[PDB]
Order: sequence, then structure tokens, then C-alpha cells
Amino acid sequence: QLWHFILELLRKEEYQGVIAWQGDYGEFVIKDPDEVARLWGVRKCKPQMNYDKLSRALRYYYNKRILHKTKGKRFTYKFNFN
DNA sequence: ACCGGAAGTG
DNA sequence: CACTTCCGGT
Repeated sequence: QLWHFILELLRKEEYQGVIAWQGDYGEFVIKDPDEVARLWGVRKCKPQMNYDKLSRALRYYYNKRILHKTKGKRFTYKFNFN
């Protein structure tokens, strides 16, 4: 799953240059959109992956209450731990 | 950047 | 299903 993959990355320091926790409890910011996508596209063997396609995937999680967007902030989503 | 509909995949 | 692909919107 993607939200899995995100968390997989987010509990490893060796990717803080790419993606890390910021602001509130469950908030996280993608520092390098294009790189992340490349890695997810490596993992899913989909070479033609990019943030546009990944970001759509994320928005589908809004209805499913796993994620939502922190408005105003760039590349900043937040998990639904409630 | 960020959204969400729409059609396709295995 | 859980995305990927595409694209015309805000």
C-alpha cells in the first residue's frame, strides 16, 4: 500500500532529506516530491511514476479518512489518528 | 499546486 | 479493490 510506504520512509532518518514529520501530531511534509515518486515508482516497478500521479493516489485517501491536506502549507498532508 | 471526475489495470 | 493514467478544471 502507499500510506504504508510513506510511513516505511517516515520512520527512517536516512530519508529526512526527502520526507519528514513537521507541525502538528500526524503532519508530514515532502521535501523532494520528484524523488519520493521515483522511489514509489521503483517499489511498484512503475518507472513512469511522478508526484502528479502519486498526489492523485493521496487525494483518494481523503474519502477513506487515512489522510487529508493541511491547507496553505505546500506538500503537507496529515494522518487521521482519531 | 491542488482538486476530482473518468476510464483502465491485474 | 488500490491504485495508474490522463486531464480539464480552481
